[PDB]
Amino acid sequence: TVTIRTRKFMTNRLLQRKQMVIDVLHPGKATVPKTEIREKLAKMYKTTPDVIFVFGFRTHFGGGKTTGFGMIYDSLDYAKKNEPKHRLARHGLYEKKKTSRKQRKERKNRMKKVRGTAKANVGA
Amino acid sequence: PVARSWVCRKTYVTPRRPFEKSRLDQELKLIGEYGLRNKREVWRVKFTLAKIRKAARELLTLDEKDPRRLFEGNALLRRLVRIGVLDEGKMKLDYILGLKIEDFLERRLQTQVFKLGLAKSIHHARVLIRQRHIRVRKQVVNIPSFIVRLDSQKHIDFSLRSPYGGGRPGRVKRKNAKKGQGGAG
Amino acid sequence: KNKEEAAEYAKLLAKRMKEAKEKRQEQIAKRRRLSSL
Amino acid sequence: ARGPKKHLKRVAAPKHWMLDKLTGVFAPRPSTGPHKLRECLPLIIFLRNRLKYALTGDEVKKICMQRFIKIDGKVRTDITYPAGFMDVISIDKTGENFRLIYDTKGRFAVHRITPEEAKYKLCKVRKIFVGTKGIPHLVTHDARTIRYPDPLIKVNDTIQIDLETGKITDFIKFDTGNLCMVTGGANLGRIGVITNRERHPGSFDVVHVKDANGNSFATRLSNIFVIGKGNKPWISLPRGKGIRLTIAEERDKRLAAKQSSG
RNA sequence: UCCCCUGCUCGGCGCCGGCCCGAAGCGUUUACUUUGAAAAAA
RNA sequence: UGGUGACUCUAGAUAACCUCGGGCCGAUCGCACGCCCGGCGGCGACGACCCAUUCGAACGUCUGCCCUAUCAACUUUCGAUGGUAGUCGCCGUGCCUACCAUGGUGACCACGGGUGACGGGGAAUCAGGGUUCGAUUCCGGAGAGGGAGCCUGAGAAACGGCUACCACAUCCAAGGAAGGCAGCAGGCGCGCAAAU
RNA sequence: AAACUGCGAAUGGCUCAUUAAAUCAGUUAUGGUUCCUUUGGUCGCUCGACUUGGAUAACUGUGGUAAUUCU
Repeated sequence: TVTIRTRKFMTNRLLQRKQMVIDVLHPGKATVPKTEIREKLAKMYKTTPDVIFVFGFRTHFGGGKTTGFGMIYDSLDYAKKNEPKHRLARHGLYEKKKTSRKQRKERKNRMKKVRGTAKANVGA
Repeated sequence: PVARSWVCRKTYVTPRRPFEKSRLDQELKLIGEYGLRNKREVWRVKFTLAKIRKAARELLTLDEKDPRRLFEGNALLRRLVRIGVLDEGKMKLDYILGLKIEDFLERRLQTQVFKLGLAKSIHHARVLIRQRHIRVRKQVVNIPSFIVRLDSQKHIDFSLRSPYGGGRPGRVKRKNAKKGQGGAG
Repeated sequence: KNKEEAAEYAKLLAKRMKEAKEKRQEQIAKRRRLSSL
Repeated sequence: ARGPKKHLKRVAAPKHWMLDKLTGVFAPRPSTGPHKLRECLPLIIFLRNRLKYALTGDEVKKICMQRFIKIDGKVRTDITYPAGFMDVISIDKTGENFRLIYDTKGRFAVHRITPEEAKYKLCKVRKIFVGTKGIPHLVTHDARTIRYPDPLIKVNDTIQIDLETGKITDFIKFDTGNLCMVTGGANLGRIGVITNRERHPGSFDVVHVKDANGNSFATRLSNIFVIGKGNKPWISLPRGKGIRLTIAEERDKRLAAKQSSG
């Protein structure tokens, strides 16, 4: 029974994207997850639910209102180019290297330790 | 260098005399009459009215037919009318000095709930505000120091998610109904 | 570009010098008029 | 220090850049360009905070690598390129042009212009230089070196250049009774008519400009800018037409607009 | 409340060498009084 | 020719110079391709002696600094003051050399000393006048134990660059080798006093 | 990958020890100098090969010192 309204809707031909501030109405219920929001934005924009990106949902005090942002693309690759990688990882389409910064910095100093082709060998 | 604010100020002032009878009795009477928590709240209201009176005296010091005096006088007069402690007939700058602290305590949310007729006593009004049962224009308030406006006095009502205003029954009612159904079946 | 653009500055400088010379001629003609009257 | 300064803090920025106060520690220092550090508008703050096209500082450099923004008709890939006063910003994709004219307050404001207005740009000459074998040169306020003008060009008068060829079409003589633009200081963005000019030898000269409603003010000679012959301009004015109305009249028109809107 | 009790080389609200007005240039210097410019942000 | 309130300004002509530890006058690269009888072309990147602009930096003008007389006179052929001619410096100039005259500041507090003194935008308190603090996030200055010297580079007397000293200090087959947390965490010492 | 080359490492960060017309603050000048980069100009203006030379990296192999981002 939740409803979605639009605000500050504007398009970017030079970014091939559409930007708007969405308003979420969920009275008597907890905060709706982003997947249902994405599927509803896919419904009212007549779009496949893969280029639909939403972020930043802050809940008001009292329940019933939650202000968020939505991002609407045209195609998959044009969405994949001009996107932050963490939203792609949230959608599951990107994977980053899993190592921590301390061993990277220590391994960089171990490449500093020697010279030559063995610089790649000492870092394993 | 970090990116913070570092801006804050006090909202209350401690009086110079700590122990004398008359002002202690007057503050204690005001605390009892309007159901407030401690002396810091009435000192805060006195501090705000003192700053407003100081600004009004500074505007009345400057001579007539000046742009900044008329601009700030009309701005402060419009704000003080719209907060609900003045009348449109008394639309003058020299009547700001005649105000008292009880007029500022009239527009508090606790006494407005008590005088509207949504609670029995003013302490019942305060423990109704702190309880999150009412709303002001489709949005609940929890703080008893919610100053209201002249156009916002009519729109105050019970919240949707409250058994007093129609909604889901509370914990104790559901516990007693569960106890009754356990004793019946 | 250097040759052609120098050619239009040659034409413009010649026209402006001619205009200044005839203006000075009118000025000394007015000087002779006020000296003769 | 031991060399040139390279970073820039948030509150060290000029007020007309006019950002917030808590989103970071550093502000975008512009790259070196035709304008000064203080009175300029970078591309990053314009695209991020005026047209609201992009939200984040990587998106604007993605735009600049996508080659969609042109300043004075040439594609600029610099993200902190200083686009100052009297500049034309052309976007080839969406098809709109922007010209930076100061409004009634001391800040830059957007001004959507026609493409037929977007092929020219005004300049103010700083000094007249004679070249090697007697070449008359130009020193404009936008660092454009022009060779061989009309010989009537003086120190103070303004010129019109064509963006494609970089040559003078027509010029406006600096005389008493021409339309005025003020750039810098307190009086910034007021449209008036130049009335009196006084010479102070050994110091800065001061002019006196009378507005259309009868208001008069004085500015220095170095901060003057002529935009029109007589009272007829050569560009399109922004909203308000450069009056600097008082805050009481602004309050009156704001409350009238709010009462009419409801 | 407001107009009046500063003088000799060039030129435009206007006329038939004559009237007036306006200007590249000048008039004992100080303090003080009033206005205007510039005087970073927080 | 041109401009400034002001040139020994820019420009014009003449007679030479033009430094081999030496000014310029493209022995570079990518993409898409071509027309016309081997020659002839587009859109860029990198570099370049100069010229202006931009980020500056640097040296100067006028005015404004806490306490102290149990500090009343101070500086000077070991430059203090000025002149002239120069060295050097990126330029002005005792910045420094050679020669001259005896100058320059002060009872309107110079000079000397102290500071539990970084300066300022500021903060507390506040009828009006005032008193105290400002190590502290923004600006400017100074230093990386303390003085001294230097390379590279446009810009450093740089210290997460080098070199000499002393104080301190690591490893060591005793021959030598390697350093500066007033950066982020953390340890010792210190102290009423300050975090992963 | 490694390595030669050009660039940036003189920015940022911390502290207040020295310093009392010194620093700094407002107002000025460089018509008494320098200026990486960016922007714009100049780049057949001069009257006399359809592409030149030999060295070095990286690499291979042989080594020393107890030890260094040593060679």
